[PDB]
Amino acid sequence: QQFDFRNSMHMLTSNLTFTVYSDLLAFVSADTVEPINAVAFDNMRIMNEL
Amino acid sequence: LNLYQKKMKAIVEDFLKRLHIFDVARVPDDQMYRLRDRLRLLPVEVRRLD
Repeated sequence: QQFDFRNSMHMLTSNLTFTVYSDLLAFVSADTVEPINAVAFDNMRIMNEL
Repeated sequence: LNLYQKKMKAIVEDFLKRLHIFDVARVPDDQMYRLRDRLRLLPVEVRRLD
């Protein structure tokens, strides 16, 4: 093929400046009550024989 | 008093002890609870209660 400039010159649509994140989750801050205080769907208290 | 945290495995222990003969450490948690289960239904004494 012969070469024709015009037709080979294309413009470019590119976004600009990301920052890609993996793992995710991590951003989650989470603690836990003290075991002696649990509950199931029940809501009364899992493990309740003092 | 809502003491949901003064796990009663406590009182029973002392109780039994105070009537020597019984090798406390050498007696499971089970029976113990059941022991509470019956105690619970017991009336206090004017003195105590009052």
